[PDB]
Amino acid sequence: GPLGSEGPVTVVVAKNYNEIVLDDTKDVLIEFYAPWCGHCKALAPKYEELGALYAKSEFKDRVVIAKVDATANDVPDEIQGFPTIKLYPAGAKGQPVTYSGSRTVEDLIKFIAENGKYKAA
Repeated sequence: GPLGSEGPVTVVVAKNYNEIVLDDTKDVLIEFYAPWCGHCKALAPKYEELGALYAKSEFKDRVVIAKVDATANDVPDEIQGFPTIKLYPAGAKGQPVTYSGSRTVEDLIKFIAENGKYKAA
């Protein structure tokens, strides 16, 4: 497949964050991380998994799971720790659902499903 590389979840740089994540055409779940982050290492098996599910199945035209490296790229966003997760719904990108990470796929489903406007579940 042309797009079958490791990264179902759209790794968005700070360059694209305002276009991709801050897009209201779809609900975008963003994860601010660092590659050296042990917390991110616990966020990755959910992110690329759920992200796969979303960006591979019926949601790949809908909610996009995305993530930006908050320490490689200088984000104009707000960090409420070192990493942060923020759901920018397609309708309430002005009041994202700020999170630090539940470390689970379950919560992610529930996340864009309750927090998302599309209710992606």
